[PDB]
Amino acid sequence: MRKSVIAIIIIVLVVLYMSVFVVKEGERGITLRFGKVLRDDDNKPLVYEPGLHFKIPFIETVKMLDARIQTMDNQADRFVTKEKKDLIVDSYIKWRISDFSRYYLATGGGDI
Amino acid sequence: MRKSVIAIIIIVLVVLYMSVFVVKEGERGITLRFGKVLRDDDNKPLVYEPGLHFKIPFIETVKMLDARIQTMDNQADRFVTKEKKDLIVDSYIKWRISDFSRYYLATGGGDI
Amino acid sequence: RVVTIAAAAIVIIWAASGFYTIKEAERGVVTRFGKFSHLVEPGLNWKPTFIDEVKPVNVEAVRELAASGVMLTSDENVVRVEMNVQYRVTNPEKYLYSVTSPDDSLRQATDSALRGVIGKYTMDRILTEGRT
Amino acid sequence: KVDYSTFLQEVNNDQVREARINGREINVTKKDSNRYTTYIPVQDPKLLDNLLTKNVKVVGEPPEEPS
Amino acid sequence: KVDYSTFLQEVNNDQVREARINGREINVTKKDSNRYTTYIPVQDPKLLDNLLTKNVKVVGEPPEEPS
Amino acid sequence: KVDYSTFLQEVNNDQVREARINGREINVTKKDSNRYTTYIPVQDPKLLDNLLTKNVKVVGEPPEEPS
Amino acid sequence: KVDYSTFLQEVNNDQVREARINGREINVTKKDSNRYTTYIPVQDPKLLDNLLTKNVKVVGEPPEEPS
Amino acid sequence: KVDYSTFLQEVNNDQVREARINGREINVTKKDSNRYTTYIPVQDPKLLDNLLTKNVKVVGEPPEEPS
Amino acid sequence: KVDYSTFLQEVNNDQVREARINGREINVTKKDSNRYTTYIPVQDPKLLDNLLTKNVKVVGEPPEEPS
Repeated sequence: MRKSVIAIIIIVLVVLYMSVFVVKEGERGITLRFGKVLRDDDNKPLVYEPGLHFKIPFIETVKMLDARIQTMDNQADRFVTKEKKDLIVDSYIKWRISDFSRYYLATGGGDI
Repeated sequence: MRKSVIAIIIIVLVVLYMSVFVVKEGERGITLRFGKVLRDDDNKPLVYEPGLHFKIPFIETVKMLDARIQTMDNQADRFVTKEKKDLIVDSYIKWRISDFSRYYLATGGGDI
Repeated sequence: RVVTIAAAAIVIIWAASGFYTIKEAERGVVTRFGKFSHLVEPGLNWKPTFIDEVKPVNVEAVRELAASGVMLTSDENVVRVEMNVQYRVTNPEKYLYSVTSPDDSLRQATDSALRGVIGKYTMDRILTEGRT
Repeated sequence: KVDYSTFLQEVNNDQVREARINGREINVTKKDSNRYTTYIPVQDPKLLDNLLTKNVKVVGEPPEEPS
Repeated sequence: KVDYSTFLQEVNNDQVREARINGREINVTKKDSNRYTTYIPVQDPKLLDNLLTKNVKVVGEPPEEPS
Repeated sequence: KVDYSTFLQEVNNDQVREARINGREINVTKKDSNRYTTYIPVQDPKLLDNLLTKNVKVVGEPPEEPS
Repeated sequence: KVDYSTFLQEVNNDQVREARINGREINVTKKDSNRYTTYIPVQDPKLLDNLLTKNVKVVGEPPEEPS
Repeated sequence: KVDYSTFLQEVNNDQVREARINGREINVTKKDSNRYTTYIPVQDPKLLDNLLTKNVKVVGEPPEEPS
Repeated sequence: KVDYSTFLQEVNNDQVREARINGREINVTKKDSNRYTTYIPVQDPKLLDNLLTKNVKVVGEPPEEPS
């Protein structure tokens, strides 16, 4: 009764480690099924808060979407004014992900 | 009863030398705890005068702040007058530390 | 008795690494695995190793940010203007989780601000009078 | 660890106040107290030239002799 | 393997996004997400001059050391 | 197998089909399929530039690390 | 220890008289009899030109072969 | 054995037909059917240029495998 | 023993007759039947060219192969 008892201890610990996954403070994770995503509340994709969550190992996949404001800078480019005066303008935009689910779906594959 | 008595005597002398720390005449010392500073009189940081003081060895840290008037000289630089006349002026300024506590805080690390 | 010895060995390392000292010019930010936990004040604090982590943020040092560029004035003239901006930081809950790269992002805002302001005044004013 | 290219652009933007070089690594502490790290791709003939022209601070370190 | 010469011609066309240099091996990923590798035949001084003028991204690699 | 200077003059007239260089020994591939080997006496800074002047095809090789 | 950048500006300010080069260390002597040290970050070809062009005295040292 | 300075005085007059190149040693074989040897003390960038500009035939040899 | 800066001043006045180069140590014999030793801190490319312009006799030595 030594091999049987020792065997179960080793398999359970490694299985649990794969299942546990944490969500950082400035990050949000969306658990995903085989091809679909997990829903709740009348087909409302669920986003994870910054806490511990459990996923069936090797069946569920998590996509981590940052929630901090992202900065996008634009290089020099030519624009035509009302008097045909060509201008060279450098500008940047600041945006934040509002709907983590929608962004991941619209921008398929969570690509910046 | 020779090793025990002789052992205690020698260690006491070295401990006292480490504990004692003096403040020079043209210097001022503010004793500091691990991360904080020592307070008294309704949280008023205490600065030490030029006399003998005792500090728990290896627990308190002391910052020596000079009290002498400091001289700062300005090299040649270009300034614009009211008639756009560029001038070259060589000037020096003399200042003294008024609040040793504030200077240590403002100029983090007591750097002139 | 051998099992008792093993337990003692693991706990000291947890406490040893757990103990940490934070500088006076820094303010540790203890954070749970995913969640933030609390802001620790200067001195020596303890954090359970492998459970929570501390992030020291320089809340006292005064940094500087010089913003320059060849801006356009209000009289269709060009002026090479340079400025120096001394600043500090505040509670890291905002500074760390408000905008990505707050220092650099602010610099771009400064360039936009500096360009706009210079645009309003004329070259001659900006050189002597506008300075203040 | 940051990229060498952006570091050059950053260097070209007058955004560094202190620079230290050890071996092939680049440990930097800029004016705004920020830090990063980068490694030189290969030996460059004129990199040092542009650096001193813009009045950038640079510091070298001695070699570590083994015991 | 992609010949060293073709990389130069492709650099002139501005069809590469970034590249990683290590030793004399040039691993590179282009604008069309195509990964290929060439080898530097000999030292080329103006290469870095040309690359920077072309605005192509270049990143160095830490000094390899066998632990 | 052939003089180093000869290689240069025949290159000046575009008599090399392709130029693949390894170490300090290079074999040539003439337009008429002839084959021979040349030697490099000393490092030449403009040799690579000279080949690129007449659109000569250059090719690199991997490093031969001892097994 | 002195910084390379601050050393170079002081060199151009005509405030150095002697320099002993032994490896990467330099014993710098100002005109007021003071002493300090400095280390060059990387290979600077124009260093010799700059020093000699400002009437400075350089010195070389033999290698310390182990006895 | 001929001094390096004197070696330049003869090549600058185009009186040498072929010279051996290996390492820094040079075995000269000039136009009078005489042969001798000379050594190059340092690295000089205008050696090959002087040869090619003067249009003198010069070939080197491959290295020797260690014992 | 003389400084390297001083040695250059001597050559510029057409006063050095023969010179020897062994690594980074140099032996000199001026026209006054005198001898001394100098050392080159860093490699200089115009040194050899400048030397030849003044017609300074340069000599080389064979390498010391350990038996």
